[PDB]
Amino acid sequence: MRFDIKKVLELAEKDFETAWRETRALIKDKHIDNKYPRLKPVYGKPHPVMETIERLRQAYLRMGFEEMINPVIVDEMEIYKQFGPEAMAVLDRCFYLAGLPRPDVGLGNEKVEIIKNLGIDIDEEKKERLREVLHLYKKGAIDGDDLVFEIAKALNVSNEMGLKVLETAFPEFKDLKPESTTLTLRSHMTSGWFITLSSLIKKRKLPLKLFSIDRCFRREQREDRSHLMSYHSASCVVVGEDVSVDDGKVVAEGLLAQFGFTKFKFKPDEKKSKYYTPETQTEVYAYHPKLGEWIEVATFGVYSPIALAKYNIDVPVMNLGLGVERLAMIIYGYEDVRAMVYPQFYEYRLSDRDIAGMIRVDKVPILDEFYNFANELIDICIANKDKESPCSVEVKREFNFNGERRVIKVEIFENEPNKKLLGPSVLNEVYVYDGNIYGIPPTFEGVKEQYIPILKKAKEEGVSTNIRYIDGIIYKLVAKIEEALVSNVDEFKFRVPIVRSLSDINLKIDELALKQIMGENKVIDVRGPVFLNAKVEIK
Amino acid sequence: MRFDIKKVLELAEKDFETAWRETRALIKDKHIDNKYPRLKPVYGKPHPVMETIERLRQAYLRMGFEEMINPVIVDEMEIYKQFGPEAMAVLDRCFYLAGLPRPDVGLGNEKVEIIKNLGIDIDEEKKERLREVLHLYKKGAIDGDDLVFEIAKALNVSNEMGLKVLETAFPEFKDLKPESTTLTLRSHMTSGWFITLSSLIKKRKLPLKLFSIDRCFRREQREDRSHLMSYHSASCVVVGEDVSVDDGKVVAEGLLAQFGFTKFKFKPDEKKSKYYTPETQTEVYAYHPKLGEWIEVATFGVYSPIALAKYNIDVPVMNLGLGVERLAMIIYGYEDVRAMVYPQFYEYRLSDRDIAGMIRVDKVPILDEFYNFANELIDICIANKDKESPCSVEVKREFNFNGERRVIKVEIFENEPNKKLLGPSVLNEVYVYDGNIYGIPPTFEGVKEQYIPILKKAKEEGVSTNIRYIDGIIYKLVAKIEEALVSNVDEFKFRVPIVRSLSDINLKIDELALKQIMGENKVIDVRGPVFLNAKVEIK
Amino acid sequence: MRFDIKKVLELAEKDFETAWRETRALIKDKHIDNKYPRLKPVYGKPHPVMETIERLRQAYLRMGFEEMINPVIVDEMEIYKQFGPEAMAVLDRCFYLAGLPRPDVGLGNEKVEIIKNLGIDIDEEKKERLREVLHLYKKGAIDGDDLVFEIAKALNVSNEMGLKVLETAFPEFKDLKPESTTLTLRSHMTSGWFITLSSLIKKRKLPLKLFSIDRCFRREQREDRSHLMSYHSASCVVVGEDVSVDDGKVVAEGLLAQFGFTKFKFKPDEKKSKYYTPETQTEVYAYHPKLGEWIEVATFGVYSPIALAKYNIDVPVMNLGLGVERLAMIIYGYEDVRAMVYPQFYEYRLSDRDIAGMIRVDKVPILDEFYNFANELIDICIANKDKESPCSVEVKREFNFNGERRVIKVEIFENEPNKKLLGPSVLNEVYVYDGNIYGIPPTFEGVKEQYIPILKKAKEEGVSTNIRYIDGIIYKLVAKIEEALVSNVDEFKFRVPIVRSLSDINLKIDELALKQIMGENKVIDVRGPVFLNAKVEIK
Ligand SMILES: Nc1ncnc2c1ncn2[C@@H]1O[C@H](COP(=O)(O)OP(=O)(O)OP(=O)(O)O)[C@@H](O)[C@H]1O
Ligand SMILES: Nc1ncnc2c1ncn2[C@@H]1O[C@H](COP(=O)(O)OP(=O)(O)OP(=O)(O)O)[C@@H](O)[C@H]1O
Ligand SMILES: Nc1ncnc2c1ncn2[C@@H]1O[C@H](COP(=O)(O)OP(=O)(O)OP(=O)(O)O)[C@@H](O)[C@H]1O
Repeated sequence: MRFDIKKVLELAEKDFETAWRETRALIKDKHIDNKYPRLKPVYGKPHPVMETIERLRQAYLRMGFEEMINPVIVDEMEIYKQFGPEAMAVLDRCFYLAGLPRPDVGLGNEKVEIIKNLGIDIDEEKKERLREVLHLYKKGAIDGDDLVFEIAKALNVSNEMGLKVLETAFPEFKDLKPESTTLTLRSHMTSGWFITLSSLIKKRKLPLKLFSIDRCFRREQREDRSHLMSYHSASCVVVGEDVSVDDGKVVAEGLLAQFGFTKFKFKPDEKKSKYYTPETQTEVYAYHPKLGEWIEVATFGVYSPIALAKYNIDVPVMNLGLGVERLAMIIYGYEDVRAMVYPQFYEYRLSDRDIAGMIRVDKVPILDEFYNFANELIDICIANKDKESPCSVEVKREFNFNGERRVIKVEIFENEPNKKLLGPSVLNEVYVYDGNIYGIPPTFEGVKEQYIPILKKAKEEGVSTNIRYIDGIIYKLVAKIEEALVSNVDEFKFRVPIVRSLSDINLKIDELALKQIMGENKVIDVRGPVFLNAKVEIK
Repeated sequence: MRFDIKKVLELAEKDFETAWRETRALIKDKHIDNKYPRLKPVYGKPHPVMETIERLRQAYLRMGFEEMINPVIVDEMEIYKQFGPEAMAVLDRCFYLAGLPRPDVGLGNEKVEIIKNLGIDIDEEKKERLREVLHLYKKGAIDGDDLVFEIAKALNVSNEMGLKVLETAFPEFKDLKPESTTLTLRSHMTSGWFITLSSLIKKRKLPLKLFSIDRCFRREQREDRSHLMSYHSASCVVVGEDVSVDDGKVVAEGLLAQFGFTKFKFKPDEKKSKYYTPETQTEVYAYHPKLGEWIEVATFGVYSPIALAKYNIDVPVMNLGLGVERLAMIIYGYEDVRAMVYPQFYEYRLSDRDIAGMIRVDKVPILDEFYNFANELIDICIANKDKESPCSVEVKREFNFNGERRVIKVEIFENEPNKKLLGPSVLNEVYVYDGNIYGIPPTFEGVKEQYIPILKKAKEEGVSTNIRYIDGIIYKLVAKIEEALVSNVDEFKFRVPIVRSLSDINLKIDELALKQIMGENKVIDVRGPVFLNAKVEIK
Repeated sequence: MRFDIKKVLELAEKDFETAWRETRALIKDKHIDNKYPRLKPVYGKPHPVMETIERLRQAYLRMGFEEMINPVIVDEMEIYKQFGPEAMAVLDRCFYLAGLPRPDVGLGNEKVEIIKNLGIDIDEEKKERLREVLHLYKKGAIDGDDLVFEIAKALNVSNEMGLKVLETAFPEFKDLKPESTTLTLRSHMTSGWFITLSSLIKKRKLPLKLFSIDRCFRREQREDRSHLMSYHSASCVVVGEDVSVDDGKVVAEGLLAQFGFTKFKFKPDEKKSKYYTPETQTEVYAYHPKLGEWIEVATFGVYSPIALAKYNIDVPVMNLGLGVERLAMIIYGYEDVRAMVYPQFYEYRLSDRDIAGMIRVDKVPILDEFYNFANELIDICIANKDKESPCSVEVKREFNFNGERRVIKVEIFENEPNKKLLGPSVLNEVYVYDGNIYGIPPTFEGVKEQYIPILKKAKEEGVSTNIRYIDGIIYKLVAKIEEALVSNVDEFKFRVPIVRSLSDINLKIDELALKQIMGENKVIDVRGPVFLNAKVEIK
């Protein structure tokens, strides 16, 4: 359990130094299962696009901007107001919203028969209750969520039978086709900004500095290295009598400065979109190092007095919109938005450490007694690994299991002469380097010489499992002692000659790590002569 | 400018205390324009829904959850996979995505004539360049953004003439009607979670704890006190062999605990939506104090082995989705999501302080010389406000304007006997309380007695402008001296008898504050006898 | 073992509804150990003072202020520079810094003797090596950290014996007494601001807005509800040719506004500390609702031209310092800073939920087989609890343990007439309410009527363990079957007459929760007649 405070204090007062040294034994090492690097840290991991969104919220807030949420869904005529006649072309880029009608369907008599053939007992009453539920669904008074519930309730059947009725008796529901409206999703924040400002200016003291960082949707040819069907705009508007394009320049500098950028460039936007005053629509470029090229991070301009007029705004307004995903690409060094935004549809490679922590000890003794017995036994072997043969090393110990004592005589030996007790590889340690697994000896005596610079490099740069051959071997041995005791076996022999695989030293690897090791076509080279012979007797 | 370090140090070393007291004069008070409360703080203001989103990101991250972004747009068949046959009803709630076709239109000859009648010179070459631009637009190779540019480029005309051509020659663009697809917007995070997990499970080590806080869209009957067409889901999934509904209970407790909630309640969801294992769909309620009632903050459950199977997932998965806007309503005490999310479409009331800072001094002298002259003059009047009449107070001072000196004799007097120099109201101070503006005297001597408890309360609880009648009056007087000097006027009289309005003491109020003061039907009661007579001579 | 995707898809495709209902069995319930509320959420918990510090950094950053770190340690003469002669009094509140000298000690034969008697073999060489280590320590070239190491290294002894030599041969090290210096810890940020500003003004463009939120130290008579020896100042300075107190007023308003405060008060500071221009030192008050009284959150003023002059600053400077702990007290509703700041030295009460999650099931079967057997058995009893006596319920089941079959006949009975199989309390459920534990029946027939409103209240407001008597009872029974099999026992009887304690239904409570249950003088009332007789035979 825990340790004796009194005994520790007394031992320490007799002689502090001995006590400090000796008292280390009161601190147990962890179960082999849970030693580093098999012990992994757990922490929450943010998404780059969303951390960039928060950092942008704060870059705007720290410039005095007031945070807003604008309408997402806007009528097409809003886009005609802002873009003018150009909207008959620009509206190609916007998603229209469409939706299913309600079905007008009735009950009886063929349907009544279907429902009866389902095993349902229907009154006239039940038939009317359901006739009403269907009416209400036609008239829009019941949600789709709720229709299985209401049917079930109507006929007094199970929920699932409600669904059964729905799909069996009324399959014409499947013939509903979505019909489009005049409503669209905003393709940039502006489509909302006008609506928000039109209502807001008259109520507020100018100048206004507003911002919103929120989703926008474009209907594009395809998705790109730098384009998605849905993106995030880090948009703002500055409203005031004296506003000009320079305000956009200053907002772009202030946003980018806070992210570390010292160099960006402005460049006229050939499009000259009509919601912007002529010759004010400006592109902002920042440098993407991994791509080598300059990338468009933002766009700004001053709204056209014509659009502003159509929204009852009589004062100039500067707009700036920065694409969150672009900035994020630069920040985190991604070269493909699709792979940055949705990394789940791509691959998750395991590092040397990841793999080193997926290498586990197979059989280990379950009982504390024998686990410690194992550790001690390991240290014993490591102490006599060089005994000159013929050798033997006995360990007799008594274990008490309630009433009965059993005495375990584990003996590990070497009959044949001119040998040593254990062999050149018993202390080999399993490393992982560059996707490879190597069981490496502490010194390269007798190692083939092409191999040595590789193993030296893995031993230097790679990640260790901190498991030696001897460790897994002995845990296997003592686990076999436990196994023996519950199996009514009094004697057995156990031997590890030349080690050829992970299995041979009682280790295994998580299948996910194997799949990669193979897939990347790398090696698991665990090998060595480890001639360990043991006999155990259980009296 | 700035002050003399040497002179200050010397004055201080002669006698520290006198020096510390006297040296206060080296610190100028601010221009009356910029004194508190006319001086307002400026800081960025977060939006409650977005601060709640960040706090939720961190509540999830602090539980070890991994942040994700899921597809927003999903095919309808995804919903059939998750919801089963019920999707023929549930899909009513989802928005379908629709979009405009490209137009197939050609050039010539009537269009060629329109273009010519526009003032454009068209070659055969220009005609072919544009015929190609229109082809490419048909074939989807030119964006809507870019079409005015390309037309303009084709015909070598101005940008705007490009647009002119577009809308005049090809108005059939306006006849494009949006045609619907099979693509929908997700109505809750699950519709994305399945897609994400289906691809992600095989690549990753279980258990997984994922989360995303992102927009969802529902097609509802109407928007409510608690329902919007677009909302934010604070969703998560826990994936593992041993996952059960209890995981949802623990996620809901852990999310709500971090926000301060000590009391929430669970309740079965009658819907029993089919993407959830039977009898696991659970509602989470938390208490909204301003509304008095319990409100639904979240929903969770365990996905159905049938849906999981249709996505190649063979291990149970718990889903929880919390509505950000609901939680926000509880947190910030709003009772109407529409008013919380989009407060720009509602009203912005001005506090007592807001109004007190929108009360400005009208005329003030522009020249430093005369501004200080004014301040001194004010203090002079405040010193002789009780001189027994007949009174007079002269102030002769010489001002130098490059070459020429002028000597200003400002005299403020009181001819008639049994009076005092100034009158009972000269030190009245303008306060704002409960939407009202009151000019209040320092003591209630002679004040009508119904009024006294009101004015006492305004003076106690209200916000002061820190402007007294005498202040605005004298700034007006000296401003008139300046005015005089540039107007070639050597003499004038200036008098303030009984004060009746803000104007009478040289103040005015920002129109936005007036509009409210009137709208709320409150008063501006600035009144008092302040009999100040002055003559000024400029020699 | 996960579930069969193919079998599921096929079952679902035969009949979706049956399959949806039936596949619930593929979602295994959690081990009783890990069911809610024993399953707790785990998340990181911020400290109120530090969370307030961060929110304050952001309130300052959002006003355009530039964040700084100022010297913490400052010479006393700095304080004389700022405070003038008043510093001969003010310096009482400041901590002086002191430190102990290096010892001058030599070796020589009396010590050499001690070291030998310690068991250490000392050469002349070792003696000289250690003589140098002691020299270098006198001359300041060895850190205290490092001295035990160096000593050991010198004598070629263990680390611990290096320490032994140190404490045994040179115990005069203990006679070192701390000598004070002229260095002090800052008692407010100002003591650093001057230093910082003195260096910074010449290098920068005015106006400057700086802020720092960092520790300050005071020597107070004692610590208060509102005073600690060390506190955090959220300080700032505004530097510019035109600053006055009004800048302090807007900074205080802007700081407090962002925290939700609409209400604060200014009040002259009687002290008129000499580092502030006369009559500018201002106190800021905010309302602490729980304390009922107004509390001092901040102080501001304009530095004295004398102090600024002694630092070569020729331009006015407004300083404001808000005490973080005060603001935190208001925000989180603490009434005692010492208890808010250092809550570990105070008490941690367990909520009802906390205690309900510390009630554990004692004995539960280890083998999956018998665990499920147990659940099945529970449901069987719950199904036959009302069988009229004489009753019996047999459950014969055969279990396979590698080679051998064993057949377990569990028989649950009631021989005596006029009774039922189980008894009125068998389905009682354990609740926690207001610090009490109650085992409560689903219905109140036969309950003494004094008790009923209490138990009704606990059942409504309290927190359930979601464990019924029958649950723990049967888990105990089957656990005993397991014990039997391992113990070579083929028959036993098992009976639960009247329930009197938690132990009687195989439950126990965590020691920490009991300590409180007792300390707070509350009850653990679980009792009921639950007459369950069972016989078990193992063939
Ligand atoms: N599909 C998209 N994905 C991500 N970000 C986008 C997308 N479309 C536009 N943006 C962002 O919005 C801003 C304005 O878009 P704009 O159309 O002006 O330039 P573009 O990159 O040529 O886009 P398009 O392909 O629509 O012409 C850009 O700075 C970019 O940051
Ligand atoms: N229109 C909406 N606006 C805001 N939040 C919503 C909206 N619809 C659903 N939510 C959130 O998603 C969760 C699940 O919605 P669910 O449909 O299960 O319940 P509901 O409130 O009855 O919605 P509905 O009206 O669609 O039936 C709720 O906790 C709520 O937080
Ligand atoms: N010991 C302290 N603990 C916590 N905060 C303090 C302490 N001393 C001062 N503060 C903070 O610093 C500001 C200035 O302190 P000041 O000494 O002017 O007032 P005070 O509360 O009377 O302090 P004291 O009584 O220690 O002189 C206060 O607003 C308070 O917020």
